[PDB]
Amino acid sequence: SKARVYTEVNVIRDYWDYESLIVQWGEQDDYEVVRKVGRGKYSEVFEGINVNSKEKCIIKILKPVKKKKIRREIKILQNLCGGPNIVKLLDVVRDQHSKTPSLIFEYVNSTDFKVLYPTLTDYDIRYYIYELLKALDFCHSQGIMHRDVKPHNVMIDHELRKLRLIDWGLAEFYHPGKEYNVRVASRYFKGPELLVDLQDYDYSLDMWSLGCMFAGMIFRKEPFFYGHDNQDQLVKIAKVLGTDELNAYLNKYQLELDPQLEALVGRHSRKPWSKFINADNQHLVSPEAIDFLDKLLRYDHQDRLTAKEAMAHAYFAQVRAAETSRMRSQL
Ligand SMILES: Cc1ccc(-c2csc3ncnc(SCCC(=O)O)c23)cc1
Ligand SMILES: [Cl-]
Repeated sequence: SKARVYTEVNVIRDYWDYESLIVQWGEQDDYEVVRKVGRGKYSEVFEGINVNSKEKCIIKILKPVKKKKIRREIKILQNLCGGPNIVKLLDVVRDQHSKTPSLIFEYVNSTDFKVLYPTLTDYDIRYYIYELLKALDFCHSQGIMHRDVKPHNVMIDHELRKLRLIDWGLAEFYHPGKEYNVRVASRYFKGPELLVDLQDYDYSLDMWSLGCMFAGMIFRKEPFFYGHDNQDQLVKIAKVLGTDELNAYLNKYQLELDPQLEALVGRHSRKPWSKFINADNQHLVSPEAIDFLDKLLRYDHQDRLTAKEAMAHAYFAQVRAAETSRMRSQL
């Protein structure tokens, strides 16, 4: 198993050697903590202030534990800095005596997806998914897998029509043929590759997670695939994509389910995507939307659209045409 795109990025390049990175710490006294805004598995997140500049920022304090993960996240953020719709890392700092490091980010005045997504229109979804594809195409082109794509990690300032892809703490450089930990991403957004222990996965894992978000958006069904645990997650996928396509995916990739998991999966016909249409989401669903979704949510990661191919899909024609018209008028 090898990717259809970008296999040669970390093989024709200190670029991906994050373990040997030496961090250029800034002055911790430059940023002050004002309010806790959330928690992560290894971190706490605060709103802060740049005392010199007086501008708002986000302060992520990472438990001094897990130093190689800290440097992986810093390395990846620095390599992506300036890329389209990637959260900006402003600084890296730490106490001096306590050692504990803090990642300083731009502040996005976001609306939490749980309240925002039910208010999204057809146009909004095409717009914001296109903005997110810009970030994934970019990071994939730099040879980086995000591996935690989900609405929680997509900050949308809806008033500014502004989107940022955040939390690169699980991101990793792609090396063709390398085997990767399959304990990444969040349950509802895990791709089949992870749920059946296919370890030589690639950027297309992010495109499965995107397809999960997109299906949740257009069908107003979050999460779309609602497993009660990691085994039930594959069951819930199988109840949609069908077991025929699964057992052919498994066949193609030399994989065999734990007899106990195989039993849980059972046998299921592929359901048509039209089954998820109802009166309350019909305005978000079009033939193009369904076709795009169908091209993302496929067992075979090799058969999914790449981020670049996705941006070329008909569903985004009006978004591309709007950018083209604006650029023409502004010139
Ligand atoms: C658990 C949590 C809490 C707060 C926020 C957040 C709200 S607005 C906002 N604007 C920019 N960044 C963040 S998080 C720092 C970036 C990262 O972890 O990659 C946030 C994001 C996640
Ligand atoms: Cl602090």
